[PDB]
Amino acid sequence: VPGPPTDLSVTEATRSYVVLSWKPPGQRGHEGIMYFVEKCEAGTENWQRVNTELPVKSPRFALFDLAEGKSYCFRVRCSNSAGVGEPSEATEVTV
Amino acid sequence: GIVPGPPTDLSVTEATRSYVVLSWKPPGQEGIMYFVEKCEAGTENWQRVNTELPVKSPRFALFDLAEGKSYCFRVRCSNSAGVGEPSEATEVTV
Repeated sequence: VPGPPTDLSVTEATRSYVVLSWKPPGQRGHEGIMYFVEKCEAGTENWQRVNTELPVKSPRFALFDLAEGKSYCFRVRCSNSAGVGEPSEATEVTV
Repeated sequence: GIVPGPPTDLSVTEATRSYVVLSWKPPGQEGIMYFVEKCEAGTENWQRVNTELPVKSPRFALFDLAEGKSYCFRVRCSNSAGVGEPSEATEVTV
């Protein structure tokens, strides 16, 4: 049996969690689908992709510790081997 | 090939709350995993913090602890042999 852990420390911080969710399209393409999430600040008009470690294979996504007091818009597009499709309608959230 | 259509019905929910981060040092003791235990500041009712994945690293975090409540935490190490004795507890107020 192992020994006990030591120097256990617990700290507390206020953070933000944003959860996105959507339905897949009716026109799914010739094969399986993959999702790419894009982000844009309320001020700018600059849509930037949220790059990921893993392919977003489920129609849901989450973001941790977005800047507090800032407002964002999000939109999702689908990707095949054929190409990247047109974006969804955007939805706004304030952190 | 045929490019897919656009997703629909995008919806977003957001929560700002207190985020609790734990960290500890491994004991002087093959593959090991950790079991986290929780109890309110009245340190009587120790409950195991169940996880979706085994805790293989000396760190853990929780994002939805009850605000305004005080908790105590303690960690145990686990081998293929068994589960060892717990660490000293540490308190946090969220």
